[PDB]
Amino acid sequence: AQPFAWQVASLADRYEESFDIGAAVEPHQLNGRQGKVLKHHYNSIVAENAMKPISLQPEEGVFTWDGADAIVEFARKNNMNLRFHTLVWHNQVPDWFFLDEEGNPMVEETNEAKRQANKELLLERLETHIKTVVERYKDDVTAWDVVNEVVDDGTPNERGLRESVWYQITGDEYIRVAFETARKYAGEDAKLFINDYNTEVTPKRDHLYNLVQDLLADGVPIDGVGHQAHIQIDWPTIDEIRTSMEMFAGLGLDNQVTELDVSLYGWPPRPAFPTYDAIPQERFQAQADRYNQLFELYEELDADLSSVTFWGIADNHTWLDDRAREYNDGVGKDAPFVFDPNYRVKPAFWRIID
Ligand SMILES: [Cl-]
Ligand SMILES: [Cl-]
Ligand SMILES: [Cl-]
Ligand SMILES: [Mg+2]
Ligand code: NA
Repeated sequence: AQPFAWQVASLADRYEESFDIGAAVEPHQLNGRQGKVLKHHYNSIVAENAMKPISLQPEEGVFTWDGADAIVEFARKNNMNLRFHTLVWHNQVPDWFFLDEEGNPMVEETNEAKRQANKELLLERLETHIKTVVERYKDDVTAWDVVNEVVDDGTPNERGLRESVWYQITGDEYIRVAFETARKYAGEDAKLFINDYNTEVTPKRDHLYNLVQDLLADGVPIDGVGHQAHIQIDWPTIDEIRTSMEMFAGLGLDNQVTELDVSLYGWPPRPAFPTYDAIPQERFQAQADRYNQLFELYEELDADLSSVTFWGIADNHTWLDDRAREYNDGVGKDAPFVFDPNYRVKPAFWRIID
């Protein structure tokens, strides 16, 4: 039978000269078999949810550090590097941010003098969040997702920027302030990233490229691009992935794969197999081929790639299951990793360990 993850050679060791091997984690997963898999195979972690804005400051001046601290303590204890996800995002972000002093949404304000005041107030609240968070964790964090998903999937404006409440109120200044603030309190050696999904595909990739290129010209301290890599078996192509990483490397930036999962399905993910046992072996064999091709590319580009993080540990826990259920009437199971629900290795593991 396929051996347990702790009975085989380490991914971290295997890719030691190329890049860190990372996993997204939750506080309750830092023990038992998940703990055993992590220690054996990975030298980097990231919080799946515990370090998002709402997970850290649910109300103004009210900080909930426990989940994040637990993850940090596991990292210290096991010599793990640690990505911070994330300082700025349009989801999992508390409502109080975007309310004026009177308690009304800033987006409803029409008087321009007050719109300005709300803009400054929002940027000041953002600065305080980043200041407090960074000062607490700067000694442990080795990479910062400073902003997350600020580029749109389409072209609602000519710069391709996501028109979240952040944009509606501040334009792009929230992005500038995020990076400036991060740099100020984390120090010159901190690695600051802009993280996003579908970084391999146009036009989104070109809007990201342009944004980064424009901000760099104004001295905004961006060190790298986070490629979420929420990908599929045949999409995006290896060449699209290559081209994207080379473009950002050409601007003097680092690349990191931040949230890798290789879904068994398309987008949307229908049809989906209803259970894990119902997934045919041949799907896992196609996934393995894909994984071989992914990690040969990664290893080929290792001069411009410092870290590869999976968005989970093993197939028993993945946000791709939420997505599967969503598009298949509440029923569906994905299986994106190289370890199965019982922490036994999959074909994909053998194809990236060799
Ligand atoms: Cl809220
Ligand atoms: Cl192959
Ligand atoms: Cl095989
Ligand atoms: Mg291989
Ligand atoms: Na590297």
